[PDB]
Order: sequence, then C-alpha cells, then structure tokens
Amino acid sequence: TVYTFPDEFKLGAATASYQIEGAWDENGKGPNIWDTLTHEHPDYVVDGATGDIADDSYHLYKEDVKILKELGAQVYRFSISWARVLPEGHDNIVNQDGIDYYNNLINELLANGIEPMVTMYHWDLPQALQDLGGWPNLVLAKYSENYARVLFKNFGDRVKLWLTFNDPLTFMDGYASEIGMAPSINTPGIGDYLAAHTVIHAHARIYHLYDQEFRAEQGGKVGISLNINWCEPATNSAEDRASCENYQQFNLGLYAHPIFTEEGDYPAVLKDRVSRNSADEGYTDSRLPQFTAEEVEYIRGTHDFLGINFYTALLGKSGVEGYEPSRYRDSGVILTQDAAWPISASSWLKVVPWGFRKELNWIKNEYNNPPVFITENGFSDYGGLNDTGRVHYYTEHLKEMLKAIHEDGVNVIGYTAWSLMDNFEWLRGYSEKFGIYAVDFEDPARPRIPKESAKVLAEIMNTRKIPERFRD
Ligand SMILES: O=S(=O)(O)CCCN1CCN(CCO[C@@H]2O[C@H](CO)[C@@H](O)[C@H](O)[C@H]2O)CC1
Ligand SMILES: [Cl-]
Ligand code: NA
Repeated sequence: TVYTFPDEFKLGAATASYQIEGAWDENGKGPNIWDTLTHEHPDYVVDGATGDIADDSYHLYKEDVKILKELGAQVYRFSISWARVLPEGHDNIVNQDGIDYYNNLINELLANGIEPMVTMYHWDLPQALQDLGGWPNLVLAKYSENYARVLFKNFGDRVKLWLTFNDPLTFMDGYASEIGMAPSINTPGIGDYLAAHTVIHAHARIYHLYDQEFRAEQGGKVGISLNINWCEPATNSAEDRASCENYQQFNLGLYAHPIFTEEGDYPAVLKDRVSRNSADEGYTDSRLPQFTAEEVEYIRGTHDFLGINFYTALLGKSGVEGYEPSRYRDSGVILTQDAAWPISASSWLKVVPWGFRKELNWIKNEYNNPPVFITENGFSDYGGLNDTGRVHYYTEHLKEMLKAIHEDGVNVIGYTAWSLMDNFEWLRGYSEKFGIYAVDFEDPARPRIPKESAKVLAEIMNTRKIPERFRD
C-alpha cells in the first residue's frame, strides 16, 4: 500500500518556457529579461550560453508531446512566455503567433490524452516591464492581472490547472545581486522584498480575476508554486530548532503565510526581525513593505492548491550571518550542508530524500493540510544516459512522498518531475543536466532520447507503484 499511488494522483513532467523554447525573437515575440541577460552579460552564464535556441520547443513541441506520451505522463507542466503573447508586456498588443503556438501545444497534449498544467510566470519578464523597475514596482500587479486575463480567455476552456507564479523566492533574488538571476540588480534586503510584495499582490489579483471572470464557466483550479528546502536542526537544541523555523518562515512563509493561512499577512517573525534590524541600522522605515488590513483580507485564501518545488535540504543552526542588509541576514539562521549527503552536479543540491517527507509534514501542519501538487523535483548530473544517480533520486523521493501520503496523511495530489528534458539551466547554461530525456545541443535537430530515469519513471507511471527492486 505505501508503495502504490492513489488512484486519482497525477504523474507527469515539467518544463519552463525560456529553458526550452528558443525562437527568442521569432514571429513577433518581444524581448524578456533573460534575452537581455544572456545577450548583454554572457559573463554571468556558464559558457556564455543563451536560450536563443535551447531545446527548440517552439518548433519541436510535437516531439515534446511524443516523449510525454512515451513516458506515460498524465500531466505536462509548462510555462507561457509573457513576451511571446504580449510582446510589449502591456495588453495593448496580443501576438497571434504566440496564441497559436500555445493553442497548438495544448491541443496536441489533449489529443494524446495528456492534461496541460500552465505556469503563467516562470521568470521571463518582458523587458519593457523591467524598464519600469520590474517586480519592485507595484504597478506590475495590474499588468500581471491583464496578462492572466489574456491567458484565461484564450486557453482556459482547455486548461484547468494554473500556477500564477513559479518560485518567487528565487526570482526575487534577481533584485539582490548585480551578477545573478535576471534582471541582476543589486538591491538585497530592499528590492527583493519589494518584488515579493508585488508578486503576492499580483497572485491575489489573478486569483480574484479567475473567480470573477472565468471560474463559473471554466471550472479549473489556480495555485502558486513555491520552492522550499528542508532545514534540519544542526543539533537537537531548542535554539537550533528556532533557527530552522526562522528558515521556513523566511523562505516558504514569506509567500505562503499571506495566502494559505486564515490570518494572512507575512509571518510575525519576518515582520519583527526586519523591523528590528531596520531600526538598528538607522532606517526611518522598515525595509519590509506592509499590507493594509484590507489587503491582508484580499490576499488570504487566494488558492485552490499549493504547488511545491522540492530539491534538497540544509542544516540550520542558531545565529546570524550574511551581509547587511539581506534576506539571509534578516532570517537569523546559519545554513550549511552535511558533507555526508550525496552530491549532484549542482553545488546547492544534495540528495536528502527524508527532507522531502519532513517538509511535507511541516506544510501539512502550518497550512492545515492544503492539497499539494509537487510541481518540481529532480536531480542534476553533467551528462550520460545511464543516470543511476537520477534514478535513485527519483525512487527515493517518490518513496518518501508516498510515506507522507499514506503514513502521515499529507494531501499530495500530483507530481511532475523536473525536467522532461535537459534544458537551459539559467546561469549554469547547458552545463548542468536535469532532464529525464537527454538533448544533443550540438545537433540542430535537438533530438530527445530517453535516459534510464525516463524508463524507470515510465515503469512507475505505467504500474502506478514503486517497483520491488527499489523498495527498502
Ligand atoms: O549555486 S548557488 O548557490 O550559487 C545559486 C543557487 C540558486 N538556486 C538554484 C536552485 N533553485 C532551485 C529552484 O528553482 C528551480 O530550479 C531548477 C533547477 O535548478 C530550475 O531549472 C527550475 O527552473 C526552477 O524552477 C533556486 C536557486
Ligand atoms: Cl525485480
Ligand atoms: Na486576446
């Protein structure tokens, strides 16, 4: 029983637009912040790589559907490129080519019995909107609503699973470093918090828009995808446990407390620590933006499920480190990783499968057991089809998730592997491979070929259980 997926549980795979599509300036698509970063700042990216072509999924979407069908995916999570649909960011111009492209992909998926799950925003902001300041500028919340309206109107008759945003914990960090994630702006502890504030507002507007303009007719569900690492106390002390709770609230709670709790607002520890630190450093005003009571009420409850992106764990101990000002310093935890944990091809990613079960329980307890859809989980290597590390990563994480479901009563409703195929891994270029399908980036045809992990995942999806040879 503990090895069997619930009957209604949805299994599949995931991608994101900039990471796979290419066709960066084709047929009316406007420029986004990742076009800008990779073109203007190739020194920020391994190999000076760009997403100009990537997997060429703009042209090769039928091949993506073919491999999803081979895999036996029930659901395909993909993102829509804002600047492909609205090249100017604002909704004055709708690019029919972009509408046609996503309709073509959606229709191809449905014709092959695969359900689309659409992420509206997976990091590729139109440059025209970044030029207003991007996410720190609250005007983007209305722009986001208008973008979502176009998506719901055009695609919502066939798409019943939506994520407003993918992992704003990461993309807010594009406003906390001059050399990091797009748009690579150095306003740590200030602009990243403003970005988070706008995103939360935007998410809430999009959810209310769905309620007001689309839900009665379309009958779908709207969530948000949040990335969170498990944070394990470095020792069993109360003080180290406090530091790990700080971590959860500063990383997951920053977004999830306003939306998924009955109280709403930011977590108290976030408000209080930032207020204190801001005062001690001489600011008249806290660096953390505030919600009014009306805004708190508007934002809380804006969810039909919680998307979780889970990859790894950290150790946390009591203390403070990091630069002043910064979110890490404000969070009041000292983070490390255990040397004993198995490694990947990504410095940040260690294999800690039991951390997944711990995190699912933390979420259950904090947010009253919301329906949780695992929108990303996966593992990097540098190449190869006999990807034993990836196979082990998936079988262990899926076992831990199944224990969370069956033993712990966590309402997990679906799981999409990150990623369907090797793709453009942001600042790591094509150097780190997360796919279950390999892609030859030196071959203009970009063939997708199954790794051992794709074969094992297909077996899991077909049998709806963890095969005996992978059980404890
Ligand atoms: O090495 S450093 O410590 O100097 C920088 C680390 C930056 N992290 C990397 C991991 N990412 C996880 C969630 O982000 C996910 O990560 C996947 C794999 O990376 C991406 O492909 C997906 O687009 C994304 O949603 C959050 C940001
Ligand atoms: Cl066997
Ligand atoms: Na339209």
